[PDB]
Amino acid sequence: KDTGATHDLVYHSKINTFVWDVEFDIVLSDSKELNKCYFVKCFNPYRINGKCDFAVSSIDIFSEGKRLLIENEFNFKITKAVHVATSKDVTEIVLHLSERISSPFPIVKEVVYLD
Amino acid sequence: YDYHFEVNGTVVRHKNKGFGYMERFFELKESCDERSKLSKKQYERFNALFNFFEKNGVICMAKDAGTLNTSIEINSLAYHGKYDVMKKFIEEQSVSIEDDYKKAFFLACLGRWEESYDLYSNIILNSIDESNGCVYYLSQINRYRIYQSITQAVTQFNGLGLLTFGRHYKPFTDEFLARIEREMTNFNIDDLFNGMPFEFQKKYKILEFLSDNQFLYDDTVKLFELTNKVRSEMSEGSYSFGMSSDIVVLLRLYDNLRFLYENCLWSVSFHEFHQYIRNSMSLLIEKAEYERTRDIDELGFSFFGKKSGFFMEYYDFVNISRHFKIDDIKNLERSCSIDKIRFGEQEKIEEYLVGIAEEITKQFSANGMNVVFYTQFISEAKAALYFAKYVKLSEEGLGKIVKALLFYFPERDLDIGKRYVWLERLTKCNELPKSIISIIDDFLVLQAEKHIDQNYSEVSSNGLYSRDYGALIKHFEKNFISKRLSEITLCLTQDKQKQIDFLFKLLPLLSTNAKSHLLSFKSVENINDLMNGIRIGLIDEFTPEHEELIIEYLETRKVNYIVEKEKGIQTFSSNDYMSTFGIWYFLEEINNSKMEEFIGMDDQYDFFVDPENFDYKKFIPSWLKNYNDKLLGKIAGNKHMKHHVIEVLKERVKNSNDKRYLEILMNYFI
Amino acid sequence: KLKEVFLMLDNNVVECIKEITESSRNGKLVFFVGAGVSTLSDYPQWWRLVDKYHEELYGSPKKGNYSSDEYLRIPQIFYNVKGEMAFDGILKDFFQVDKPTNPIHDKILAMNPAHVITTNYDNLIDTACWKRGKYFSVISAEEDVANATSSRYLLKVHGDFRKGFKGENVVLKEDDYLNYDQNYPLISNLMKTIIATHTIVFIGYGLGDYNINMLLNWVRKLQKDSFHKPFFIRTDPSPIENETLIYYENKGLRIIDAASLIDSNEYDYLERYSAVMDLLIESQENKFITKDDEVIDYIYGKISPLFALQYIRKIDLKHVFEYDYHFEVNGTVVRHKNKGFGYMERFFELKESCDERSKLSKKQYERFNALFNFFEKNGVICMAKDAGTLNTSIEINSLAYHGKYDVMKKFIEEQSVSIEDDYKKAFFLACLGRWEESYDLYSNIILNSIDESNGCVYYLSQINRYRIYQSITQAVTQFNGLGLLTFGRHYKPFTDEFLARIEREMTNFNIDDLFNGMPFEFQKKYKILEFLSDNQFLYDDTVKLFELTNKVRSEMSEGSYSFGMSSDIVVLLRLYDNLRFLYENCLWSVSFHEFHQYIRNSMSLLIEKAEYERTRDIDELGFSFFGKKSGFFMEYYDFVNISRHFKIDDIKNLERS
Repeated sequence: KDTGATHDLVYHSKINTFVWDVEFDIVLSDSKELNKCYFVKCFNPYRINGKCDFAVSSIDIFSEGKRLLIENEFNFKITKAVHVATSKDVTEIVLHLSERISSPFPIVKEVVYLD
Repeated sequence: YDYHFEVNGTVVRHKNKGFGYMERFFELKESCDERSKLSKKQYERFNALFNFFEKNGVICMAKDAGTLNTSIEINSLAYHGKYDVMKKFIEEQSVSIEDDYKKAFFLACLGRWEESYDLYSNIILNSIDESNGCVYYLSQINRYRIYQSITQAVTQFNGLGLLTFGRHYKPFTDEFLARIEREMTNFNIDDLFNGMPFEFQKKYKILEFLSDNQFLYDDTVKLFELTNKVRSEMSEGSYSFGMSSDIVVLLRLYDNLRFLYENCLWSVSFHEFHQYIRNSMSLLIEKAEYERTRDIDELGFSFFGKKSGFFMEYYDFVNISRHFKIDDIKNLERSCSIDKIRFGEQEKIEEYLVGIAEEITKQFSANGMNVVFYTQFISEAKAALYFAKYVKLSEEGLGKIVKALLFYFPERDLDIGKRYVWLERLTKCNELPKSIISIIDDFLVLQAEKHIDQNYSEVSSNGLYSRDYGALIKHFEKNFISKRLSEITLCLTQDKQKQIDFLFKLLPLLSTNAKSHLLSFKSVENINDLMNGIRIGLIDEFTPEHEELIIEYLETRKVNYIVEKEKGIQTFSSNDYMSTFGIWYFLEEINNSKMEEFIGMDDQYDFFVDPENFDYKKFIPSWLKNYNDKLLGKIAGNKHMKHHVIEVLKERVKNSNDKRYLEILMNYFI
Repeated sequence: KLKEVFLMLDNNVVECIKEITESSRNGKLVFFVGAGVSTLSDYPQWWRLVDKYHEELYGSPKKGNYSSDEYLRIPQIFYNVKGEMAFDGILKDFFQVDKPTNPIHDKILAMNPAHVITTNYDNLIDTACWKRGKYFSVISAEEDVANATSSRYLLKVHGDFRKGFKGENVVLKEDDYLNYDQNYPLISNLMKTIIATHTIVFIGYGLGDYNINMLLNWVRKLQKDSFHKPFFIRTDPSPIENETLIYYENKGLRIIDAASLIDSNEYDYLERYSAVMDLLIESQENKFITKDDEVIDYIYGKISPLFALQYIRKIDLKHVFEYDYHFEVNGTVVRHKNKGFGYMERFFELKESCDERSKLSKKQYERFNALFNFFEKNGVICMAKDAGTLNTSIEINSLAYHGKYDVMKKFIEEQSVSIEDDYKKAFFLACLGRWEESYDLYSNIILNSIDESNGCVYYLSQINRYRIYQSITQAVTQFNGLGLLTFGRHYKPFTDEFLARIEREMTNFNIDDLFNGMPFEFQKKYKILEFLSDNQFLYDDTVKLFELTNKVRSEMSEGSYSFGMSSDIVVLLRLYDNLRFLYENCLWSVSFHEFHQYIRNSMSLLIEKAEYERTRDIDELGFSFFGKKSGFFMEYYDFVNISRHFKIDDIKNLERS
């Protein structure tokens, strides 16, 4: 549990998320493979939208260092996570935190507060 | 120390054991006959002193005081940002060394630092002979300061500039950077004053502080008075004579600012002055807020309910624009009710903003570009346009500002999303007219044209793209059709897939034939296609056939769920499709009743479809942290679920002491 | 090459460069410039004129070779037999020409001389100073000594041509040389005194010159080993012989020969002028730390004077070493703006290993022990990279901080044995209800500190007595005006005779000039005490607190909870460094209102952040086992800090929030 890589973890309560500098390798729908991905969450409670949009926050997925666009149903199965320190305690920590928190995308790289 | 001179403009005695020469001077000023008594030469000297004191604003004795007024006025082309007038002045031919001094300052302010250094050196060469000790001294100081700024700029550019700029920039050559380093070797500012003639050291001691490493430490330490709490309960106004700390601090700031800008001293550009301005302004605004709150508590809410303890004006606007960053402005806004603080002198502020707009246009429309000037012109421009949300603008000025913001503000410092945020802030105080709608339409057309090339792709830092400009246009004009975008669609072909998507995001702005032709290029065959279309493609109504796909998927998942009960195993999940369908039904978008049969699989689905029979012990409070304004309003309206949500919110706010739950409780549910 | 020059410098050359650079730093340096420097730039040498005169005097041109006396005799004969206007005609014809400066002048100026003394009559150094921007008072005639505009001189002993090209303004024949002491009394006096009270470096003269030897004859009759031997920079094609070297060194000189330093051709004079002028001197303005003992010696030379004080604020150390490093409130040192040998890294390396310490020479292990004790007491641990588990502790030993009034009464009753005891006693009286007994004791200490010392207790006594005088005067204003109502009686704590005397004595005192009047050694040994006379001592701490406040409050508005160390530990560490320093050094600044406002705003931020993190153990912890533990709780030191620096309104403000 104790490590030097948990001194960068921050918890954001407005949206119930963890912000951490990590990179993920993701196997999607058991058929697609992607490496070195991460997410960015934006909090925006007053957006001009319709009845299809009923969320306050929007998520962007990045693969490699390039924006990713997926139209297939985004099934998500973590397989490996890495920190700047590169320690492997993060790989076990991520599953535990994800199990604890119920919100989708528990751990992201940045949070943008638009209001 | 024979007298005290107070920012008010009144003078008082202090440890003077002798004749009252100041009182006598004021008496002579009062009565004309006493002045007639004096001799002729002394009459001329009296006239000179009268002009001097009136210009500096020294009025009279304190006991002889009254309802003294006060107004700030700075005579500087540099303070007001008259870049073109400054350049015209530089281009003329000098007549004095004072003109050269002012001109070298103007050169420093426009980013041309080698010209400034050379002109200061030439002034130093001439002034020692011309016996202008004051100009000689000040030129030495200013040249050392310019050398320091050049030196730090070179390090900054060679360390990180090549990355952010995308290319290594070389504002200064190697010959200049070698020559100055050779000239300024072992030079020490600390012995400059002591090495001057002693007549200078006697007449101009008040300038010694210009050669220190740091000044403004007593000014900063005097800011601790704005943070007192006892004063509201019981305050004497001990500062000066019946003056609160606010006025003293503000007038001290104005004196500092006027002295540094009007004397053409290059210390106005350093980090210490900027920090001092920031700290002063922030503390003043916070104190005004505190006073308003305490007054509302003690007396009725009607007493100072929206009273503004802080009144802003032109000089405050320019000060905040020039010396604050965006993070600092965001702190002053979440700290206090800036929307409750009113702005005055809006015509001069409009002039200043249009000046900013035209300088941006000149800077970036033209191929030529100054580097150091751009970096010292990009922060203030951004701050001014960000803080332009609280002022009222005319239509033509608004159009100039909007055109400059949308077309000429570099993408390196304002991307698509920050452009949208900046633009949308300006519609809060000025309802969108037709002209700006046309400008936004032109911007959308240009960005659509950018997409013919395959490699192009918009990049934003907060997930806002052209879709949002499109929605904003339609927010104020329900019926709007873009004819240029419509004819763009009507010329569209299948292989232009990127344009297919781009214009799909902008469907409502197209015409009837345009949208018919466009929707002819896509169709939905499965639930995944349905959700992709609803997210992107704007499927507005759930066709009868579309709802049948939903039920087929739900029955398939029912069978898989029975087999899962058999399994007792569930690896992981990523996104819930069921909860979205439940919400859509609860919002009255899906009108079928079959899915009610498919109940009892996921808690949120049941909660949204059959609230009355829902077992509320399974409610998860954090669900409420994902819903938006409309959904929370709907949840509050419904009766089967209002009081249970009240109870859970009340249990959370009691225990955790969380502010998001508190705001959800107090904004909608009560 | 230059590396080779620095490497071949013998011990003597290195010591000479050390002394020259140190004296330049102290502001006491002077250059004696000859004619070689002015011939580097083309300028008609005197011998040329000696030729023309000869050609005019005897019809024939120059023959054979000229002796030393002929130089001063042929012009004399020409003046005697022909007249005065021919002498002046030749002078004007040869000398009325403009010539450029050369790099040697720029280097000489870059050395930052205090004065300049020269035997040239050309204005090359004038133009050099006028381009470099330096200001000097030019003295070239008797009338210029009395009416001098500045306090630094450019002294032309033999004259110049700033009043015409007549032969009376200069010294160029035998009559002028004989009657020098009678026509130039004041200039000679000024040059002699400047030589007596400054460090002097000769450039461009060459031994055996009339002037160098004339002055060596003065130093033999006009001195009792009560002077500092001048330096000499010799630039000749061939190395100096040993015999001449010893003969001249014994005769009051310190030679530095450029020919030995580097090799060059016969006629490459500029090369050897530059190889020793500044290519060696300015470049060697840095230290010379290269051994395991010089590190200790240098750090000792810097830290020894601070043994007079009880404690030092860590931030202040940044000034002791001149921005070579950063010293942090948590006890770690971080390199900054140091390009030479890393001596702090070496000091800590020696601290870790015992064998490296055993390598130290005798009489140098005890200095290391002293420095180690100092750095251990003050809380300096190691460099940042090797940081361990840094800890936080509080310990203030002041009897006054803990409010132990009876013990201070007893201490004041007892007899004293040293002036340190009286310093502490004067602090106490003031902390008890006596401004009249403490004022008298401070003045008495100021009297008795005349004996040899650091000058530290004297300076601090002056500051403290001025502050106590301020405190007395303000009470009287609220004693005969407000005190008449507060108690209902005219309380006369001090007599009119006392208040009159203290005012007469403190009428001329200006705390702004107290440090500038101190001996220059004290000003270069205790420059951290300079900030104890103004509002500059609390400037860095208030700028830091104003920033950490805006940061902590933005996080509490966003709803974020970090799982690392607190962001306000720096607020707590700086506050307790300021308290220990002011109470252990017995300073009356502990009573000021701006210090009370600083402690109140620092303590309010810590308690507000402690309340925010106490309720978060339900939001994050309640949603997931994961959470934090670190916090803030009241202890003896925090209770006494709030009780002495907060008003009841200030405490009520925090009790509602």
